[PDB]
Amino acid sequence: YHKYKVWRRQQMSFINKHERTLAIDGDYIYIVPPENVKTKSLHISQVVLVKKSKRVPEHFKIFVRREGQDDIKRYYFEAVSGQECTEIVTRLQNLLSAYRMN
Amino acid sequence: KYKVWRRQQMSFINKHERTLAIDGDYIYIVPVKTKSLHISQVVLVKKSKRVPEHFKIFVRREGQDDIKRYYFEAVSGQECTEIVTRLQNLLSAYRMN
Repeated sequence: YHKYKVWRRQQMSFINKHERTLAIDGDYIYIVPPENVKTKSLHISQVVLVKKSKRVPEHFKIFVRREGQDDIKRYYFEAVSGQECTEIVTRLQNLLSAYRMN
Repeated sequence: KYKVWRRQQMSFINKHERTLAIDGDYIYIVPVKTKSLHISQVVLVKKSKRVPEHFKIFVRREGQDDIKRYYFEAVSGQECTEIVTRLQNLLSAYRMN
């Protein structure tokens, strides 16, 4: 009559949202947590893609290459609002167009 | 300066304690509410090749319903093997005897 002690294993998956500030300074983009992770300082030359989500108006992503790095870092964000999303993506798309013209 | 939220997908395994008991052709998994299986409902029971304490049991309620997949962790690789063996023996005697 041995009953065995066992654990059922259940995959959980969820999406955490961590507050940042995103600042655009000329061709630099600074992605800054308030006060533990480090601030990210990107140059427009590093951005390979920047896109407002088609499903969720408030979502956008910025993909980034760096010089000694194999992979693309893929940074997904949610803006405070659909309108702030479109502003941030447009401003970055225009900086990237301008930079790439050269 | 815009206020934005970095979205980060996080994934992990939640482990829920149960007891597993076998009585004749029935399997009881209890901590939720008690779950009872007949051996005819079991499609497959397999020990992990990577993690010796892990096993899984696949189940079909009725007829040709979609298979449901349950994953479990035992106290030890020995006890995982013992559970897997006992349930395989039962399923085999059911299919053949």
